[PDB]
Amino acid sequence: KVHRPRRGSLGFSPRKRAKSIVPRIRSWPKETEVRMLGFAGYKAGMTHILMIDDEPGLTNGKEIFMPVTIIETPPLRVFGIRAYRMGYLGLETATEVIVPDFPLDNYPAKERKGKPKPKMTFYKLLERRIATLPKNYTQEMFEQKLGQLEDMIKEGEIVDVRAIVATQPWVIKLKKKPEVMEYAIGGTSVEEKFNYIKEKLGKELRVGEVLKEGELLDVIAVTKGKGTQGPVKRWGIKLRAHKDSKGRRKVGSIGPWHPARVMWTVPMAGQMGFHHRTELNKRLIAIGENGKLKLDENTEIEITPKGGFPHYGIVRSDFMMIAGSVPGAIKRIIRVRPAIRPPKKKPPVQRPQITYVSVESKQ
Amino acid sequence: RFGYSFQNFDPKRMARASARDLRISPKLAVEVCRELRGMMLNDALRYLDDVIALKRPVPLKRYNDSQGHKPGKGFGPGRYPVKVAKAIKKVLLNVKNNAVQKGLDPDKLKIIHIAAHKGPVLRGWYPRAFGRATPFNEQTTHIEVVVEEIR
Amino acid sequence: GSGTATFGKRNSTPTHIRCRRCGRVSYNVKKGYCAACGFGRSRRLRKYRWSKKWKKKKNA
Amino acid sequence: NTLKMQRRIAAEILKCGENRIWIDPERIDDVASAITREDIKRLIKEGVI
Amino acid sequence: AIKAGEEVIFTVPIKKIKKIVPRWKRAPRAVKFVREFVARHAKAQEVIIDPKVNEKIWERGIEKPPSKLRVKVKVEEEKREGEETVRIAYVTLA
RNA sequence: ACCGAUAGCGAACUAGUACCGUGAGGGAAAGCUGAAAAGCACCCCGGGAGGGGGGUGAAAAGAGCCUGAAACCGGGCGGCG
RNA sequence: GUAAGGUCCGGUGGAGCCGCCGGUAUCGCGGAUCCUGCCGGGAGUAGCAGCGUAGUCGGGUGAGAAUCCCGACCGCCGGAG
RNA sequence: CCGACACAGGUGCCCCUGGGUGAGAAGCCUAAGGCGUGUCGGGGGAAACCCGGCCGAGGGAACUCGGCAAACUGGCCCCGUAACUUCGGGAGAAGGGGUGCCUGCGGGUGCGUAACCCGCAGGUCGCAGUGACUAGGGGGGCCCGACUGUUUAAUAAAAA
RNA sequence: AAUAGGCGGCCGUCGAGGGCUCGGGUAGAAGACCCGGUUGAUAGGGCGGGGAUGUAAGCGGGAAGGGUCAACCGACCCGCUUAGUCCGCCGCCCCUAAUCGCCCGAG
Ligand SMILES: [Zn+2]
Repeated sequence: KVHRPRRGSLGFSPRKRAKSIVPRIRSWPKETEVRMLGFAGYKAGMTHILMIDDEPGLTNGKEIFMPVTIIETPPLRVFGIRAYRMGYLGLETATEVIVPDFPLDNYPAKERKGKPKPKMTFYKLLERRIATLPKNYTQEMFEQKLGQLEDMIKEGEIVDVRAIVATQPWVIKLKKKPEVMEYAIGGTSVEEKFNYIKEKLGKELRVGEVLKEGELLDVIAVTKGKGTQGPVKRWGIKLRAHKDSKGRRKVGSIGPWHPARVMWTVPMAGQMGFHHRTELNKRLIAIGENGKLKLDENTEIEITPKGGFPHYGIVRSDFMMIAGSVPGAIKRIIRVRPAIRPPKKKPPVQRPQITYVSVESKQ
Repeated sequence: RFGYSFQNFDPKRMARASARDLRISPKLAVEVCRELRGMMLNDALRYLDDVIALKRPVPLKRYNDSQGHKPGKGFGPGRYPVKVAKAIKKVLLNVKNNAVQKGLDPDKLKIIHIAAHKGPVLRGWYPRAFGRATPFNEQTTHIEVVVEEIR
Repeated sequence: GSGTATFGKRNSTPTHIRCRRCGRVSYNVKKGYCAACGFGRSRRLRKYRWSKKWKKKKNA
Repeated sequence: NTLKMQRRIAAEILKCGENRIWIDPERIDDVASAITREDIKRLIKEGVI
Repeated sequence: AIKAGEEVIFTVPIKKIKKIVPRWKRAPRAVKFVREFVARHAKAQEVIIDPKVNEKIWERGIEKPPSKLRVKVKVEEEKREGEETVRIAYVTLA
């Protein structure tokens, strides 16, 4: 008989709707330097640039076209510290401490006709995600809880520590409900990690402070949804003979006589898209500040194309320009981590030479 | 029919009503009566009004083939038997009138028993292909209700 | 053909009509005789001992 | 109360199709009351039909 | 809120229903959309659409109703039959 | 010393009746209130059908009428769940 | 009573019925893709599209109106609808 | 009316058909006449899939038993038409050019600048002028039957 | 995951946390998921930006020619005119509607 590879891959089954619209990171890289291992942003749109290639290959030193994706990256708020001990079958959280309520200043309040400014505060936007926050939680209580956690670390029951951070869509005026994420910290010593998280508890983190230009990353997000799709589109089966009187976009035979059952491997219709996916080795071309990209120390250009990004507003905060495309619809929350399985001859860790940036109307 | 399936009816604390030969669906009548059972009379009337107005789905627990779910908790198959609700509202009002004329207080009546039965079948035929004539029948419903004044 | 479509061509003259003698609708109008009693073709009634309809008429 | 009688008789009187007959929407009560050809003729002369 | 006896100008965006119904099912759908939109934006229990408005919507056949419509809405109170005070919103052209 | 309403003639009854086939011809189903209609006067609800009171009757046997089995369906009760 | 079954107690029913002996018989039901009648799961599911996709807005009637009536607008056949 | 039916069949297409385009009783639009009863309605980026329809870059039968299905051509005027032949045909072989609108002239029959046809010159617009509708794709070999015609009503229309 | 897990927080021994209803798709066959809901820019509306076609109607002039070689008719061209029409994209403005209301809930 004639052989051929099977239609589609079995390594992404079941092809079901993602458990949570907020992506989860299962594995983290091993880095000596002490820093947060990743960041979060919102997908804005796509554009292209012309750059002198510095990555190894045939096209080295020659100007090349390059598509890039824009992620708006408002600063994250570090508002929790969590500790992990070693359980019987794996890591188990031992304790977790969140900072007490503090006033919120970066809220873009508007003065409407009547009434004063809303005068928002933390624990008020966070309620939209948690809905059950501490009451009468004071600085002394927080200090004693931190001391207890530090004493536990000193005793040595703690094998890991991680940071609880929150997004701030309100500063960019996207929405108000924040997304809470848990991030591992690079390094080796739990004491160093604890000090690093503690010094930033209740404060802000910037992608400029976290990541490095020209480094490889992995992008995690939930892909665009397609609804129910037949096998032709879901798995890539071949259309049946044009003379078929019972349809063309269906599998011919769903199994032999024996086994007397339908094998799970037979392509079939179902959910397509909205899957949790990870893309490896995506280069971080640039990091821009306040929606502006600096080219030659005397030229700066607004990254927003004329008329704005389609189905998106205007980039007003820090942002990331990455090579290639990324999963997720527009405005999706995108997580990025340092390269987990990078190649051996990596590109230099520095911004490339960008000769042109496209800001023409993309609509 | 004339009789009732209730056992301990007395003419002092209870009031009863019935309807016979209703051109409605006995299955949906049973499903609605299941929820109507054990409820205050006014609350049941409001529930039937909501069902008629299409604001509250009636859950299905026995006869629910090829029925889509509904928003909210407990759904699950549900639908809106408007015809059955309208038919049963008349019986509820009739029993309310019976209690009032007997002297009970409508505001304290609780539906302690309510049931639906399949009645006589009205027959007809529908022509089909290849010379076959096939049954085409209307199933009628009997409804019985008795309420008690709580004190 | 031979079925439903052909059954629509029954709008011509009926083969049999009422008979002045026996009162049945069996009088062959084109041939001028009755297929039940033989009126117009025989002076005597059409009776056969293998036929039971004339006995059915009188419950005999 | 369905004025098919009146419409057809008016059409026959006026020698036109039944779709060319106009009945006053504000006098349908009188149109229904008129039950004979003479009453329909009176309505036609008056202008209801 | 709109009080009884006052007239307001509304711009109904009929286009929003164009691509959710078959092309030959667009004029009556636009009529329904106008009715629902007027009811929602006037908080009226019932709405009366003028024959002139209906003709304007049906001007270009059953498949091409206007993308946008400009109407005048006038609210009135019935308070008849004892069923509360139902609000009647009258819709006119322009 | 026949049958007792799916039995006995096909027909216990408006039965070779209704109905099927152009025709010759073929040919059903269908009995029972009560002793006497005494066949529910009046009242409330309902568009109506009818429902609830109240009356008749030794007994509703309530005309959809002697008895009212089983299959099947709905409610309560006891057990599992 | 090993049994085919018999007999007692408690309800409904309103008119016939049985033990023993000796005779008689259309004398004993799970099947025959058995016959007649009734009732189930399939199921509140299929169907109510394809050959001509047709209605909408005010008013009337009426207990009740997408489906009935009048006016306007939009349509279909127009060598036949 | 018949077919068990308010059956998309048959009987009856049995007798008749205003205006425009057009050769036309064609196709399309429309007047009179009729209808909204080829009778269940409402909702929807509300999917997959199925049936009808439109288009599709580069290649052009590599598909398939087999170019099944679809596509190409398509009306009118002019030029120009092969092997073979029973001399009648083949034949609209094949193949090539033109086609709208506007401003005027000339010709036919005509008493008429009435009515219907036939040519000429100029100007001009578009990707496209039989712009919608209507509307052949073509050629070369071989077997069978001369041709028109008839046949298994309901799997065979054929060389029978 | 029948060894049916860990941690922080809130509630209970009237009541935390939810559902229907409301304006919308980062979603979708019904369910479900996601944003917003006066603590507001969710949708509509107004204005502006950015786009898609390709220079609207009206008026003035010209126009192969005709006509008394006048008036007048004339396919088409030129100027007002990057016009006009539309936008299932974006920004600013609470002007309108995100309201009222009902329900479950551990003890
Ligand atoms: Zn005779």
